[PDB]
Amino acid sequence: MRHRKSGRQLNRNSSHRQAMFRNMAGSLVRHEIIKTTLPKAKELRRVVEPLITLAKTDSVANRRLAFARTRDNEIVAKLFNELGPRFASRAGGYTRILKCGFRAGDNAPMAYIELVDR
Amino acid sequence: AVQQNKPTRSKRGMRRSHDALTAVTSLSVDKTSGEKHLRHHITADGYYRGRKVI
Amino acid sequence: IGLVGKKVGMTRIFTEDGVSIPVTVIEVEANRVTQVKDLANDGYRAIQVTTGAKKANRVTKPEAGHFAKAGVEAGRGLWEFRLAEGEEFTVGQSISVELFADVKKVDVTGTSKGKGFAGTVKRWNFRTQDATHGNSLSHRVPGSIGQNQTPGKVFKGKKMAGQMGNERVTVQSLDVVRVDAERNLLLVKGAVPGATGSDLIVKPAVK
Amino acid sequence: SNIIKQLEQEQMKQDVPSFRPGDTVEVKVWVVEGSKKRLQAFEGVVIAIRNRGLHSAFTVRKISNGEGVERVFQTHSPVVDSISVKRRGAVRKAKLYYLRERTGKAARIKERLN
Amino acid sequence: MIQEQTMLNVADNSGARRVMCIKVLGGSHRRYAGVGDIIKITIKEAIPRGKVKKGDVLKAVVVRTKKGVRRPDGSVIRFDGNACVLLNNNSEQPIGTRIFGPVTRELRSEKFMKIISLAPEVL
RNA sequence: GAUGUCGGCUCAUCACAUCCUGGGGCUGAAGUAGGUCCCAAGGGUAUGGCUGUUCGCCAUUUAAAGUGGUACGCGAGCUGGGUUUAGAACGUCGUGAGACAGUUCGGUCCCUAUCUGCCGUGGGCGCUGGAGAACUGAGGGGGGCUGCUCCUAGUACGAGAGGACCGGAGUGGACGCAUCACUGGUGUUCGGGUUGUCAUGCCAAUGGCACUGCCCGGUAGCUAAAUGCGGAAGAGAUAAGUGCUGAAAGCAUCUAAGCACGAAACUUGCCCCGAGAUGAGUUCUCCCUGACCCUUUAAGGGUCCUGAAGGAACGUUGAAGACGACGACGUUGAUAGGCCGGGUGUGUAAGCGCAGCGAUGCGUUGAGCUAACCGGUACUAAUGAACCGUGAGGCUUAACC
RNA sequence: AAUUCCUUGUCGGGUAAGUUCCGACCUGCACGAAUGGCGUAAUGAUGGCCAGGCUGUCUCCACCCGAGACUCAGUGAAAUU
RNA sequence: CACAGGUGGUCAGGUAGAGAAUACCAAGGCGCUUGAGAGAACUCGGGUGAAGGAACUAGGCAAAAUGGUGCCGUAACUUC
RNA sequence: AGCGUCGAGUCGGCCUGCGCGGAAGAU
RNA sequence: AGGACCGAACCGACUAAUGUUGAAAAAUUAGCGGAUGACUUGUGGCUGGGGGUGAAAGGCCAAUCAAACCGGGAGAUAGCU
Ligand SMILES: [K+]
Ligand SMILES: [K+]
Ligand SMILES: [K+]
Ligand SMILES: [K+]
Ligand SMILES: [K+]
Ligand SMILES: [K+]
Ligand SMILES: [K+]
Ligand SMILES: [K+]
Ligand SMILES: [K+]
Ligand SMILES: [K+]
Ligand SMILES: [K+]
Ligand SMILES: [K+]
Ligand SMILES: [K+]
Ligand SMILES: [K+]
Ligand SMILES: [K+]
Ligand SMILES: [K+]
Ligand SMILES: [K+]
Ligand SMILES: [K+]
Ligand SMILES: [K+]
Ligand SMILES: [K+]
Ligand SMILES: [K+]
Ligand SMILES: [Mg+2]
Ligand SMILES: [Mg+2]
Ligand SMILES: [Mg+2]
Ligand SMILES: [Mg+2]
Ligand SMILES: [Mg+2]
Ligand SMILES: [Mg+2]
Ligand SMILES: [Mg+2]
Ligand SMILES: [Mg+2]
Ligand SMILES: [Mg+2]
Ligand SMILES: [Mg+2]
Ligand SMILES: [Mg+2]
Ligand SMILES: [Mg+2]
Ligand SMILES: [Mg+2]
Ligand SMILES: [Mg+2]
Ligand SMILES: [Mg+2]
Ligand SMILES: [Mg+2]
Ligand SMILES: [Mg+2]
Ligand SMILES: [Mg+2]
Ligand SMILES: [Mg+2]
Ligand SMILES: [Mg+2]
Ligand SMILES: [Mg+2]
Ligand SMILES: [Mg+2]
Ligand SMILES: [Mg+2]
Ligand SMILES: [Mg+2]
Ligand SMILES: [Mg+2]
Ligand SMILES: [Mg+2]
Ligand SMILES: [Mg+2]
Ligand SMILES: [Mg+2]
Ligand SMILES: [Mg+2]
Ligand SMILES: [Mg+2]
Ligand SMILES: [Mg+2]
Ligand SMILES: [Mg+2]
Ligand SMILES: [Mg+2]
Ligand SMILES: [Mg+2]
Ligand SMILES: [Mg+2]
Ligand SMILES: [Mg+2]
Ligand SMILES: [Mg+2]
Ligand SMILES: [Mg+2]
Ligand SMILES: [Mg+2]
Ligand SMILES: [Mg+2]
Ligand SMILES: [Mg+2]
Ligand SMILES: [Mg+2]
Ligand SMILES: [Mg+2]
Ligand SMILES: [Mg+2]
Ligand SMILES: [Mg+2]
Ligand SMILES: [Mg+2]
Ligand SMILES: [Mg+2]
Ligand SMILES: [Mg+2]
Ligand SMILES: [Mg+2]
Ligand SMILES: [Mg+2]
Ligand SMILES: [Mg+2]
Ligand SMILES: [Mg+2]
Ligand SMILES: [Mg+2]
Ligand SMILES: [Mg+2]
Ligand SMILES: [Mg+2]
Ligand SMILES: [Mg+2]
Ligand SMILES: [Mg+2]
Ligand SMILES: [Mg+2]
Ligand SMILES: [Mg+2]
Ligand SMILES: [Mg+2]
Ligand SMILES: [Mg+2]
Ligand SMILES: [Mg+2]
Ligand SMILES: [Mg+2]
Ligand SMILES: [Mg+2]
Ligand SMILES: [Mg+2]
Ligand SMILES: [Mg+2]
Ligand SMILES: [Mg+2]
Ligand SMILES: [Mg+2]
Ligand SMILES: [Mg+2]
Ligand SMILES: [Mg+2]
Ligand SMILES: [Mg+2]
Ligand SMILES: [Mg+2]
Ligand SMILES: [Mg+2]
Repeated sequence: MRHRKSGRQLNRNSSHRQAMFRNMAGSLVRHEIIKTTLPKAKELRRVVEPLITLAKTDSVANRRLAFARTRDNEIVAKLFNELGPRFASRAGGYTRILKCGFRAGDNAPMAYIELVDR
Repeated sequence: AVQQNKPTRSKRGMRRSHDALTAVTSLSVDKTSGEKHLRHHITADGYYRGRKVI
Repeated sequence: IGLVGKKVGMTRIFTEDGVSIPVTVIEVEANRVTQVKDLANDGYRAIQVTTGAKKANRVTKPEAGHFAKAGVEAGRGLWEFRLAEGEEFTVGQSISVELFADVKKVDVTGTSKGKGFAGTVKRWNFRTQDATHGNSLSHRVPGSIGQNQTPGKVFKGKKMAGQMGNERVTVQSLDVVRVDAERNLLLVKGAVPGATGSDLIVKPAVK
Repeated sequence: SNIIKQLEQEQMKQDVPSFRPGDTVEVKVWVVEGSKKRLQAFEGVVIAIRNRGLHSAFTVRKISNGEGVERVFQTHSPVVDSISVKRRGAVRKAKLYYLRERTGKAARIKERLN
Repeated sequence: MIQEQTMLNVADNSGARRVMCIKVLGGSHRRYAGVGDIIKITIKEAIPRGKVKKGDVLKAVVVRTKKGVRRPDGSVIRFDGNACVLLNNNSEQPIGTRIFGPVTRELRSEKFMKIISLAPEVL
């Protein structure tokens, strides 16, 4: 049973998932659009959108908390300097998921995830 | 555990009565480009609900 | 008859004597009689009720007409209650939780929580075999499922793994702790079947 | 949800005094011998608090005639007549289960100066 | 929550110090004795010159448990150890003249009023 | 041209020659408690010490610890202690190789399930126009155990000792179902402490790795040890048994006619499934009211027009789930994510300031952070369509209009 | 008794209860003196027995983390008959 | 077999460490030639567990536990 | 037989036809 | 000093689980023994089938051992299927 539980395991251990979503969150803040599997994209919103929320309030504390959760000062800089101010009036929903069919190699359901004002 | 008797071509076909693939019900027609696409998916030319997305 | 309510959840009532009564809170909103069945037309005596409220668009024309005949707003479903010799109601009459004001004990019927595909340990309280002492791949497995050549088959009703819960369950003779017309509340002592928010049928206790 | 809130709210004692883990509380509880109602004191260290609305509880540890005794009180129960904080303890933790493995000098809690 | 093989401390001056539960009395397949339940015990350790000897088989009433006792408001009382009071096999009256440490109000019947009376505290 | 063999474990299923509970006759049955026989298979029917043991003896329970059948039930379900391979030794026999219905130490247990069966779960078509609901209940399954205490009543009975029937109330054991409010477990998705090391330029602060590095707490969920509930009463027909009236047989006789009673067995009552119940049932509601041609003319085959109710599909999903299925929701929208507020948990972040030689302490500060929770909120994603399903539904006979 | 059939010999010890174990007895079915007798510190992945600690071995299982099992796409066996 | 096996010699960085053990790293090398989902039973490999603590079992099998350095201290018996 | 009375059968063997009890088992 | 002690490499193989159409025709995982010696290892050499070699298990002698393998007598013989 998994009654009321949140989170996908994605055939990973917990350390792998955290690392992967950290790398993928970075990738999305850099490029602003990435293509991934639909369940990875759906999960990425639960990581990314809190980072942008945190970026709305530019403090030293929040920068270190962002750096903790990304380990990339370049990504932290873009969150606080660009995305945080970009999304200031918007109340969540900083990303959108658009389905884009199926991967050639494994028939994985793919999707774009992008920042909404990109 | 293994069969004591060779199953028939009849029984083979009966089991495969459920293996038939289902066609896509219908394709959706984009607002702008007029490209047919899988519903809720972006078009081949990067339109979705009339917007150039990629 | 009974009434259809919703499982709000569980809490407690502290009494003056320092007893903590575990309660299930049942929201029993007005049950509106949609259809009265009788011996002439239907062959048996019953009322069909609805309760709650349904979106105007998700009510189908067949369902909308059934509610329209009664002169009742659409609710979230339809349920029947068999009438005794004494009883009579009319189509459109509302019945409230005050029906239970003098009722001391209730039977509560719900849909039990779904456990999915359950093994024999969980489903039937089978004993596990040895965790150690040489046991090969047979810790929670069922063991023997029959005899030998006599009878050379497994008997029907054999306890095996499969779907558990997500089924109709009655719990009988639960004490009514409180009735509250104002807030549409029936409080019953102890647990009842189903998840929070699930439909419950509450009737006066048969025993 | 909101229904249970209102059912629960009206049973909650409005005069529960403030206390923390490490504090020595005296809990006065009603004790019944047929009809004879009297208050028995239970004084010891608060070792755990469950903050949970009406379902609030706290665990008080004392050594009682050579024997350690924990009582888990239900905070809004009418059984508990009153709670007086006797001393304020200075601990780090929310739960002081480590005191179960300590006696005498080891089990002493530094007073919270405020 | 005492079962066969559970070792209990002794809350009296019978002379026993450690006793082992060898039977939970009062029903077929009965698993557990809690506070107020009579168990069959064997004495594993005794003082030199008590009223009881090591290896004696007799009864006891459980008076303190680590599992503890629930009260009607939902409260719990847990003790740091399991303890019992030795009873005569036939009579089921306490062998000792005194009771050591706290007992609970669960013992208040007609049965265990000597224990209630002799105990330094009832909870 | 192989049907694995003792004992255990797991899971059973049947018989009744009944161990307990239920009913009853006789007693060398006062009561209590026994003895013996009859009825009764509904349910129930020990844990340990020793031994490979079954068994047995022993300890301590229990209302009781039943007897058998089922390949001495069950190794394509587990075990491998016994026993019957190869090693080795003792006693014993034999000149010896070796041997023992002697002993002793050691000694590989394979199989992905095609069919039947069984437990679950779908797809198809049917049920006669199509559709959405609510049902009826043929039939099937589950359940059915029992202690102790108190009252009746120290009453009946008895010389006393002791000590009831019948009836009633409470509280347990075992078992089952549900549930998570409480008490707890878990809680690698929350918070914190800490060892070694590597890194982020360095300090400070953080992250990785070391079983989640090791630990301490703990939210939701799941859950038992937690706490609610259950076994019934009642009804019908009976078993052994007890009778009434009553002849055959002037009498007698429970039986031949007739009538009454009588048990956990039986049929119901309680719970669950259930119209594929092809004998395919019922009730309520909704929907479709065009034209035309062809010909072996018939319950026939097309063209154009039309496309309903509803369904499905797709999407966001769920306390539903292996997959199907089932439930919610799709902008006329709270379906999910986010976001906001709260709660909960952890336990006073960082930064800066202050005290100290310093570790560190204190202030700001119950701070910071906080998952699955609660209340909200259209910010993001749930799209206009398209698709399936049609166009008033056979004949006969009857009744009626 | 690595030997004793009768045999769970008998008595003592340990356990609530000990066909095993330890100590005795001698009634050695069928020990016995280099196919050595009796004893023996130390040693042993050696046989038997007991205790403390320890625990999911068990009472009686619960939850969680991973790999399969399950679904989709690609590839694609087997014994048997 | 592009197979968890087997195969002699040589070289020997940093921090911690008695160490060529072990943990984390450097130089250097690699992620192991099906992937994607889901988060049932059951199996495998692990983590934690209320109360009890060998009651399990042929047998504590397996697991749990102990675990370092210095110092104090240490019995029967003994071939010393 | 029921009982002094009341009014026609009544008593127990033999043989024999057909029945009855004796008669409990495991999907 | 030591067929001394603890413990890696190295050499072994006591226990358990897994695996048993294996990753593997003997392994993997967690534990386990020896680890200056009657130790271990590379290269080459020698012993040949009623023969070898054997700290002895009928062990080993190319995945073969109470008489190796290959070819031959050879279509042995088969009152058996
Ligand atoms: K049987
Ligand atoms: K009798
Ligand atoms: K029976
Ligand atoms: K057989
Ligand atoms: K067997
Ligand atoms: K078989
Ligand atoms: K098997
Ligand atoms: K078959
Ligand atoms: K709970
Ligand atoms: K919990
Ligand atoms: K670190
Ligand atoms: K039907
Ligand atoms: K289903
Ligand atoms: K939302
Ligand atoms: K501070
Ligand atoms: K601070
Ligand atoms: K806080
Ligand atoms: K002998
Ligand atoms: K000799
Ligand atoms: K030894
Ligand atoms: K030869
Ligand atoms: Mg959710
Ligand atoms: Mg995978
Ligand atoms: Mg890690
Ligand atoms: Mg198929
Ligand atoms: Mg479920
Ligand atoms: Mg068991
Ligand atoms: Mg095996
Ligand atoms: Mg296993
Ligand atoms: Mg058959
Ligand atoms: Mg054959
Ligand atoms: Mg009988
Ligand atoms: Mg039966
Ligand atoms: Mg029957
Ligand atoms: Mg019945
Ligand atoms: Mg026995
Ligand atoms: Mg058998
Ligand atoms: Mg049998
Ligand atoms: Mg097997
Ligand atoms: Mg078999
Ligand atoms: Mg054996
Ligand atoms: Mg031999
Ligand atoms: Mg809760
Ligand atoms: Mg807890
Ligand atoms: Mg934890
Ligand atoms: Mg650096
Ligand atoms: Mg630093
Ligand atoms: Mg690294
Ligand atoms: Mg590394
Ligand atoms: Mg850490
Ligand atoms: Mg009855
Ligand atoms: Mg008569
Ligand atoms: Mg009964
Ligand atoms: Mg918040
Ligand atoms: Mg808090
Ligand atoms: Mg921190
Ligand atoms: Mg402060
Ligand atoms: Mg919400
Ligand atoms: Mg729309
Ligand atoms: Mg013998
Ligand atoms: Mg023992
Ligand atoms: Mg003896
Ligand atoms: Mg033993
Ligand atoms: Mg001896
Ligand atoms: Mg000899
Ligand atoms: Mg001689
Ligand atoms: Mg000689
Ligand atoms: Mg490869
Ligand atoms: Mg290789
Ligand atoms: Mg090597
Ligand atoms: Mg080094
Ligand atoms: Mg290393
Ligand atoms: Mg799993
Ligand atoms: Mg563990
Ligand atoms: Mg435990
Ligand atoms: Mg804990
Ligand atoms: Mg514990
Ligand atoms: Mg212990
Ligand atoms: Mg022991
Ligand atoms: Mg044992
Ligand atoms: Mg046993
Ligand atoms: Mg072991
Ligand atoms: Mg271990
Ligand atoms: Mg006859
Ligand atoms: Mg050596
Ligand atoms: Mg070797
Ligand atoms: Mg190894
Ligand atoms: Mg050694
Ligand atoms: Mg060594
Ligand atoms: Mg030999
Ligand atoms: Mg060979
Ligand atoms: Mg030869
Ligand atoms: Mg010849
Ligand atoms: Mg030939």
